[PDB]
Amino acid sequence: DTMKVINDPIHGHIELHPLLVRIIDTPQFQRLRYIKQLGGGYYVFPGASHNRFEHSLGVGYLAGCLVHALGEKQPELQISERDVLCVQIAGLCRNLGHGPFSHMFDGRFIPLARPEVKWTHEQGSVMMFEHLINSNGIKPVMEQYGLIPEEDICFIKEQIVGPLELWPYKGRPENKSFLYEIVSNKRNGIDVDKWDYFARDCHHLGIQNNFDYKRFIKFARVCEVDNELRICARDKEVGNLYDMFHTRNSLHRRAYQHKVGNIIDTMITDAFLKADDYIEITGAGGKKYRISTAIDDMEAYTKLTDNIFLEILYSTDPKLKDAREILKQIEYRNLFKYVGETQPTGQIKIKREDYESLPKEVASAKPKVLLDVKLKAEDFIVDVINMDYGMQEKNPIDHVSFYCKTAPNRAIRITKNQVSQLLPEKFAEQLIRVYCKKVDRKSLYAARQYFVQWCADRNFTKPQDGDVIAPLITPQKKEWN
Amino acid sequence: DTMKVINDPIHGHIELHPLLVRIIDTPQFQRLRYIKQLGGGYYVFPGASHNRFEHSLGVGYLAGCLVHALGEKQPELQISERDVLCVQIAGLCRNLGHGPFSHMFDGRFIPLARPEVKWTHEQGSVMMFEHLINSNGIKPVMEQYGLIPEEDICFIKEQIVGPLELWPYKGRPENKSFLYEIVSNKRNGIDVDKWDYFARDCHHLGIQNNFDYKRFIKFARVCEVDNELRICARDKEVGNLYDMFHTRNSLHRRAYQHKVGNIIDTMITDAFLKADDYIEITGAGGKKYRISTAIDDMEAYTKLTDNIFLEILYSTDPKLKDAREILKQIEYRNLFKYVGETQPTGQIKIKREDYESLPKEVASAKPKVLLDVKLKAEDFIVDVINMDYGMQEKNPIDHVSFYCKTAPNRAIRITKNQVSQLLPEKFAEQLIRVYCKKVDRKSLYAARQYFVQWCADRNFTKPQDGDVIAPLITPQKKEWN
Amino acid sequence: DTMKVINDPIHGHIELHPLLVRIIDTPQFQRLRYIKQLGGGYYVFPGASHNRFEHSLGVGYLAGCLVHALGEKQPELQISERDVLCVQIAGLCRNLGHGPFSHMFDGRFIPLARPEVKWTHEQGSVMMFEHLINSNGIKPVMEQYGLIPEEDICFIKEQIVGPLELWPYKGRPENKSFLYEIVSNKRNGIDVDKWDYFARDCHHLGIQNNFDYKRFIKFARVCEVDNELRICARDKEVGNLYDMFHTRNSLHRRAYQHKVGNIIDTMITDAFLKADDYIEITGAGGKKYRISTAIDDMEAYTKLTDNIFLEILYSTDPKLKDAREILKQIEYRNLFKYVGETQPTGQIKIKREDYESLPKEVASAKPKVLLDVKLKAEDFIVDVINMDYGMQEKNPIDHVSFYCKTAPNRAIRITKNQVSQLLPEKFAEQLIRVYCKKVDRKSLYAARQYFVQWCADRNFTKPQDGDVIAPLITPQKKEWN
Amino acid sequence: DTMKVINDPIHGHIELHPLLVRIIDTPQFQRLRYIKQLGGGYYVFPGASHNRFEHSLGVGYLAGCLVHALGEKQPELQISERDVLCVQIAGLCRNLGHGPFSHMFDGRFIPLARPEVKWTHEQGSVMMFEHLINSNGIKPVMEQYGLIPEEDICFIKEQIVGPLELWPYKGRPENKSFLYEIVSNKRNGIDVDKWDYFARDCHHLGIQNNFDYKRFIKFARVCEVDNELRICARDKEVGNLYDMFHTRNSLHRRAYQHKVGNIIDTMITDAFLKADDYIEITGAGGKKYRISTAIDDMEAYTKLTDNIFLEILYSTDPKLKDAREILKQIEYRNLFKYVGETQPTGQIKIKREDYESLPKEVASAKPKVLLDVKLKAEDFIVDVINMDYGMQEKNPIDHVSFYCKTAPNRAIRITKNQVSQLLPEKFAEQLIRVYCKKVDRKSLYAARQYFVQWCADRNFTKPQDGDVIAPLITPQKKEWN
Ligand SMILES: Nc1ncnc2c1ncn2[C@H]1C[C@H](O)[C@@H](COP(=O)(O)OP(=O)(O)OP(=O)(O)O)O1
Ligand SMILES: Nc1ncnc2c1ncn2[C@H]1C[C@H](O)[C@@H](COP(=O)(O)OP(=O)(O)OP(=O)(O)O)O1
Ligand SMILES: Nc1ncnc2c1ncn2[C@H]1C[C@H](O)[C@@H](COP(=O)(O)OP(=O)(O)OP(=O)(O)O)O1
Ligand SMILES: Nc1ncnc2c1ncn2[C@H]1C[C@H](O)[C@@H](COP(=O)(O)OP(=O)(O)OP(=O)(O)O)O1
Ligand SMILES: [Mg+2]
Ligand SMILES: [Mg+2]
Ligand SMILES: [Mg+2]
Ligand SMILES: [Mg+2]
Repeated sequence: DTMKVINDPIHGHIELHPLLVRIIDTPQFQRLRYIKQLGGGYYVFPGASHNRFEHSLGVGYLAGCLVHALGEKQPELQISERDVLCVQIAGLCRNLGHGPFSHMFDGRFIPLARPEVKWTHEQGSVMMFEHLINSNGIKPVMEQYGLIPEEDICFIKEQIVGPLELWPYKGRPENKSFLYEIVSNKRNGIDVDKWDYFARDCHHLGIQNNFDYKRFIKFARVCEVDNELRICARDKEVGNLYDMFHTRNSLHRRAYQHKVGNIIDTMITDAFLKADDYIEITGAGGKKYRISTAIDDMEAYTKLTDNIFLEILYSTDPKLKDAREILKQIEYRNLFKYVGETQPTGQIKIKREDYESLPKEVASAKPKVLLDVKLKAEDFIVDVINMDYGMQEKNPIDHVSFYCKTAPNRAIRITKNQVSQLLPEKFAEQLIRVYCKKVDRKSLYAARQYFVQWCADRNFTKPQDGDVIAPLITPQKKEWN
Repeated sequence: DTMKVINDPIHGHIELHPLLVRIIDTPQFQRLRYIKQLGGGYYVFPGASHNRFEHSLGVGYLAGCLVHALGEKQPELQISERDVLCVQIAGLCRNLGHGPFSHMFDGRFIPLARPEVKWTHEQGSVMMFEHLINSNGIKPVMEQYGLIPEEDICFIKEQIVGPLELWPYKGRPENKSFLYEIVSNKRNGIDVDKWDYFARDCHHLGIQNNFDYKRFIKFARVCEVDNELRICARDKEVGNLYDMFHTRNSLHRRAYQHKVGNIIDTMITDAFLKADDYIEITGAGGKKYRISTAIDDMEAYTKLTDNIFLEILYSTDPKLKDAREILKQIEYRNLFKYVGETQPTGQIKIKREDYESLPKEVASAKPKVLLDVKLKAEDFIVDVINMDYGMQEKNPIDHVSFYCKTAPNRAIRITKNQVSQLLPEKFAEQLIRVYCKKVDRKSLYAARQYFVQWCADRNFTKPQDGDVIAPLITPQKKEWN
Repeated sequence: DTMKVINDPIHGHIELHPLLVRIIDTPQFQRLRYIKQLGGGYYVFPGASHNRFEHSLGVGYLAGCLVHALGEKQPELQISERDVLCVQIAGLCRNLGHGPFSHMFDGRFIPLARPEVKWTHEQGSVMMFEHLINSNGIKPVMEQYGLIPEEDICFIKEQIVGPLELWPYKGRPENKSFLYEIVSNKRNGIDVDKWDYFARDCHHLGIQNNFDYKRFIKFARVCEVDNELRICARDKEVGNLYDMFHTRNSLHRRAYQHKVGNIIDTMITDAFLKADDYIEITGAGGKKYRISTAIDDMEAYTKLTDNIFLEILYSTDPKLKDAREILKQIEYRNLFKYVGETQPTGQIKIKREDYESLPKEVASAKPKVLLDVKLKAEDFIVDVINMDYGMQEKNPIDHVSFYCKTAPNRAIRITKNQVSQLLPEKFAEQLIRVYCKKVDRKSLYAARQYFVQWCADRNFTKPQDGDVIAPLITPQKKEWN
Repeated sequence: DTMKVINDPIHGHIELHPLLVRIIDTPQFQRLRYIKQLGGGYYVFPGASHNRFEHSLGVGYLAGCLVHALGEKQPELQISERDVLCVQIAGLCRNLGHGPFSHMFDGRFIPLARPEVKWTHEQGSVMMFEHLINSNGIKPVMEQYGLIPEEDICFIKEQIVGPLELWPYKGRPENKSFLYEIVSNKRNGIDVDKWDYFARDCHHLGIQNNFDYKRFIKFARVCEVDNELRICARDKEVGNLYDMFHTRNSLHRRAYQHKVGNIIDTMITDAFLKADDYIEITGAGGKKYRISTAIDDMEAYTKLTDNIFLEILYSTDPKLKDAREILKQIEYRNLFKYVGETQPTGQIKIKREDYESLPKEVASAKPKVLLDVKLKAEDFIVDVINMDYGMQEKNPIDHVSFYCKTAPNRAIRITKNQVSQLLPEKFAEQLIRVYCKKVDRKSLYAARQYFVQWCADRNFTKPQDGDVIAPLITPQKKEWN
């Protein structure tokens, strides 16, 4: 009937139009209350107990903020209330597709359990959105508030995942192009989703966010770039933009890719793999689904949350023992041991199809050290992490358009060399982490010897503690000394 | 085994002694990750996703800080490393006894499901602590780090629950009396648990804390009080102490007793009550327990967490339908409708044995106004809330000892009239919230009529919106104008 | 001449219309950079380095926020861009009249240097506003942006000071009465000026503000209260409002009325008094003024800031010696010693005319103890402090209009007992601080004896440290023991 | 003479040993209350009202924190209470040398006024410190607390300015080498002074700090390196350390070197030059000094603060006409107009001896464009800014020693390529800002043509707005297209 205000620790009092309220008060949306934003990160950062629900509320709020700001500052854009509401709904709903422990599910679990499939949290979000609309009678409420369900549901979906397939969009015409740069910016990655998680994740982790989104919004404009309307930033702000991405990198280095967080996500993925044949999830029309197939039926996926973890933990079934055990070793803090980190040298790169051959390589290394144990390939875990500014090797700032103070409607480009000599020369790199499943003293020592020798063989960078953990090995490599 | 550092958003970097680490990494302790601090409050304040785990870490840390401060400022107290460790353990382990959704369980569920039982989260914390120790072989680790298990375990439990059985404590003699004022203050309720939940709940709820625990600790001393050594505060701080309780009251007014938060706790409690016969929880041996009898076997209670919500939510069994449905309504935001709040006048209390009878009274009122429907007692929920300063009718500051700059070893008392004329004249009051389970507009109108007629009948305070919700009744009461 | 944006630590990025900018970039306004918000409080709280300038920007910002909110919510109020700019301007300029060290000047120095006159900071702000406008050619700029300066300048001045003197305002008609409730609220004291200083002062003091003005703004409406259009709060906000004033009180108890801060403001006031004959302030036509007479000429007052403090401190003129030495003592932290605090009892009220006679009364005590040295009226400082909720003995909440969810246009009233029984009985009280200019040990012992006896004879409250600093005098009362 | 507690918004309740209080409560130290930390920054960031005084308290506090942490974790270092006091004093007093508006004085004014001398705020701090010591009789107090003034005064000065000229320090022997890395780190610039200004400047500016000093402290140790005990950081903190210097750089980009802030500092500097002949500051033996010579007499320097600005602004002296006017043009916000920024390309670098020639080069540029007027050399201001990681062209992390989990007492080194490929390739650069003193539109258009052309001739980087403010010049340069 009427609008609701919600108090958020990050954004303060957020105003929710009744349509948005109808959307969030559904099993499909409330589901996000039971999915950790950072998953295994909670087991390293105890403040990171926040869930995808609150983050979703924040994203919808900020999307509303940005579209409103653009509207008030440039009434010649013809932004309407329909537009604002659709942008807000896309903002609210672009996290609907995340599975248990967030990045754990689409990052590790699904690629292993369903490698024949190409699955993304985006597509999950489109499917869940469809299922929410259809299961909850949302369309007549949309029509009741001035929306046109065909066009606008199309628009929302396109905001979430991109062209559902010349102007490639059917949800909105060319003159409203800029609207697709708010929720998920596929042009340069600068969107309100990032802003919310910067602020929220920082608030919960105990790290401080250094990026000011309100300032960005206040300096944002729509300008014409190559016969298309885009969101441009003031020239002055280029530095801030670089810093924004630097911040993202920082957050990944400190929190999101923390080695123990990662190994915990790994162990949970392993347990889920071992439980997949024995856990059942009741989907549409009584049908039974498993963890790995819940994504085929949205009624089932609706009921796939962090809960499973606990179901495996509290299970009495013998067939779940293995699974139940791995989780139990997480509770006792008996985790796989971190052996080290290294990087490839030069423009050398490691391709994904080769990842699987890596633990065999490590165990196949021959350190000239006397060892009482010999470890095998399956005693090693090798996590390959690609760190980049969101556009592979590309500088995302090269894909931002700027406007100057004398001519607010004339878009310009700014090159890196126009800003600072202290900026990165590369915008992508790989980090290689090696762990050992054997956790006792001797096994760990051996694992370090194998690891450093393997780094030396592949001409990788010298591990930071190399001289300490493998003093009989590091002198061999002239390039290291 | 060496110490570990944990980054907490509230307290920053927290140092954990290896014995504490050993205690934390148990299923009995890690269980607290799956119990929300404010339970139903999360469904009103989406920032409040925090659990009992992180709060527990905070309490342990704060206990450590206070004891260390006391020790270093006053070396004559013979505070030992053993003492510091035991106080830290007490702080860490005093939330182990909480149930699903915390307050909902000891405050609402257990009293209704087992009226004869006398359950407290303190007792549960003691039992769960015993269970942790004996299940994880902590005793030898304790003696490895210099504790004597038989005395120090007693000390810890006494810190949590009070005297198990003229000096009543067996863990420490009178000259260490002050040590029992740190983790759970039975004398005046000024303890580190409060400080942690003020800061933490405020950080998560998005409402802000005005109390400064660090200042308090800075000015904390131990002084002789009536044969005992007791923690005393600098005189100047008296105003800050009253304010502390004020803050507590405030936090209860805005968040913990939010009418809607409370009604959701109520709906969940009702759902658990209707699910109690059908949810089985395996304990020691394989003996099955219920949600309501889990508190009799710690191996089962270890597995009793917020998960039971989702269990009930995800169930399919017809026997669970009623319990499932309720939860589902919560998801759809079909909550019982708030009719209004009122208070009794004079020295007139609603005893507790009188609670159940209240809904009958509301339905028995005669509002001489045409009604589309008649309402019965089962259509009403009457929630009676006791707001106080933690010592019933008493003023806890009267039970605080102070010291002065000129003679910092002399305990004194400070009265209310010595502080301010603007303090509360009373320290305990009752709030009466009335809800109607019937949600339609007719039923709700009627419910407002019954409610205001009821308030008039027993000379309760006029509902704030009385003249607007029931204009045909309020004029019958001349003291309401 | 475009909009400017200023980054504020409290409110983030504030937008400033070119008219506001033009007003701000004048010496009359920039003057505020050189006056401390809390004056001598900076000498107790090193974080309180903030000046009236930033506070002013904040007040203007918040005034804009509130008008914009009201207008966007209720378009039928006919709030014009003109109204918005005028409210903003009044927000910006209502601190123009503050003197050196703010409160020190109008509340201590001026009433002692010019006892004949009634000077307030409001009046100073209207005169300074007039001077700013007239000396900077603002009127045609006001006209350039659609203002009509006769009635609009009248309106701004009225917002600052009240009716210039049935509807007494000439700037805006009765139907816009609510506009007068934003910058300086004469009805209940709830205005945006308070909100800014709560947040700003807390930010700098190292104390946290627990009041949420954004929430209040979000719940504010305009309703008809006795043929008058007035700002009204949502009913359930009532608690927060009590808390608002509570916070004000605590802020005064913890910082603004800090005893050492007050004694430092007293010593500075004294030094200014001893320098008043010798300092020359140049005004219009080259006429010279003193510190106490600069208020008579806005050109001179424009150059009357905290600068004076240093001019005295750095001076070599022997005429200034006395003054100078006082300040030097402050630098050496040789302050008058704090003797103690006490309050009147029953229905006793310390009248202002009596304030002068109190040092004699104290010195005219007769304790009956050993005494080395006798003290005189000269040696004593008696500071009487009036602590209230902004309306003397009245409850400001009784002068707030509320509205209920069910009928947002229908304004109602709410009594204290409709809220809580833990709220204050009285809403005004007096505090009595005694200091001694003789700082040695024997003299201080003396002063303490004198003081306690004086509390006994005038039936005052026993000072908190009574039993320790004067154990030979406390048993003589009765109601103290 | 007891210990004091000060509430600081950044660090909370800081405690101060009475010797520290003795040093603090002097005109020499208290003088810092009247010198703004960021100077002209206040005129761009209104939150930046904070002074050198509170910063100094912060630095002393942090210095004590770090030396205490090291001592507590590593007893074998034999850190004495006396060491702690000396480090706290050095931390407290290392800002004594600062002049009016801080950086404005030592970075701009003195270089222009006194080109024949080499002045630094460090040298000034040592001088001011000696003056403080001698003027306030602190040597006997130092002795009262177990300090040995001959050794310890030298030690403190050495911490402030370096060796007063194998082991070149007289204050402490090699085995206390680490003690010189706390207050002013000449080895790599990682010190507690930076930490405090990071946190404090961020708190006041309204931009957020992402560096965690507490974390660094928790992970710091002392290890042997090249025959001396130095402060080593844990290996895994290397990223954080790089980020520390990024933060610093960022703070300079956004705030400290804000183009308007810098131009305001430049105008104030010019005013001071034009006022230097006429302002008198009386020092020792009533001897008068100029602003430019006050550094030659500590008694005079003690009275050289921000006050001078006001002294110039409030003057009536005809001789101070030209100075006063300039400051007045600051108040009316008639500042020099920012023409633009550029950088040198490649290895090319501008030596300071050439700075004065830069305005000439710009006016002597020949843009092939129509100019309505013609600008000369003195119509241009050219500001050259060196941005570095504090060690000119060197990577400071290459001068950081690290330690590993597995061998805490073994010091190691970590190279840039062992950390990341996304780090800076360069560690110093130059920014060149150009402003125009003539503010009219024609002059300014011309100034842009001149500036851009100058950039082209010098092979400088293209100004970010080049294609807009100078459409005719920019497409003539090949290196830009
Ligand atoms: N006193 C408070 N201070 C700050 N936040 C609050 C306070 N009370 C409630 N909140 C939060 C909780 C919610 O997230 C959000 C809105 O709740 P609330 O204002 O109480 O609406 P409501 O639905 O409970 O009442 P109603 O339906 O009668 O308007 O604000
Ligand atoms: N860069 C960071 N900044 C702030 N907090 C961090 C950072 N990295 C990790 N944390 C947090 C997460 C943990 O709660 C706590 C400890 O993490 P960490 O220092 O990495 O210990 P660790 O156990 O992973 O490594 P190790 O065993 O080698 O000491 O600090
Ligand atoms: N990177 C930044 N982050 C946060 N605040 C900033 C930043 N840069 C400047 N500010 C602040 C300082 C001012 O208070 C306010 C406006 O400064 P700024 O955006 O630089 O406008 P400006 O007047 O200096 O340039 P212009 O006239 O070209 O717009 O924002
Ligand atoms: N209630 C308060 N809350 C927070 N900070 C406070 C409060 N009162 C004072 N402060 C601050 C101001 C000072 O910087 C610091 C110390 O003040 P305070 O404790 O009152 O010492 P004091 O010197 O005035 O009294 P005393 O000498 O009797 O101990 O704490
Ligand atoms: Mg408690
Ligand atoms: Mg501007
Ligand atoms: Mg006021
Ligand atoms: Mg330095």
